[PDB]
Amino acid sequence: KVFGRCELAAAMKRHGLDNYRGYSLGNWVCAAKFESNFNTQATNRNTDGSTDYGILQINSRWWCNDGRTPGSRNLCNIPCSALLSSDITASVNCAKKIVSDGNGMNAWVAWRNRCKGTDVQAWIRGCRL
Ligand SMILES: [Cl-]
Ligand SMILES: [Cl-]
Ligand code: NA
Repeated sequence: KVFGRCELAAAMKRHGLDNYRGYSLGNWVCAAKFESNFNTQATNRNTDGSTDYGILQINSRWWCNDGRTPGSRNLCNIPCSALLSSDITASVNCAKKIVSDGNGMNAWVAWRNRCKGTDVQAWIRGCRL
């Protein structure tokens, strides 16, 4: 599924991401835009052989099991394919654990490089929430 920008903002708000750990909704929409272009089916392989999954590009090195990242962990206790569903619940629940692990949203490179320090409220402008 390829979300509309306001559609995704509304789905994230319902799932408790607005203000989660102090990160307003615009930050999460911004990160999703640049990580996956709002596409739940996005996958990208990393140099170390791990893969990033889903609309927040969660990494199999630490967070999910894809059966092909030797020596990796599965801290979110999920198959990585659950991160590609049209239902964003599993991605959101796992992102909540990531952003709480001490490093906030700096875990998402695109957030650090393209959202941090910008007017992220622009990403939820005009949406009915
Ligand atoms: Cl915001
Ligand atoms: Cl980047
Ligand atoms: Na893993």
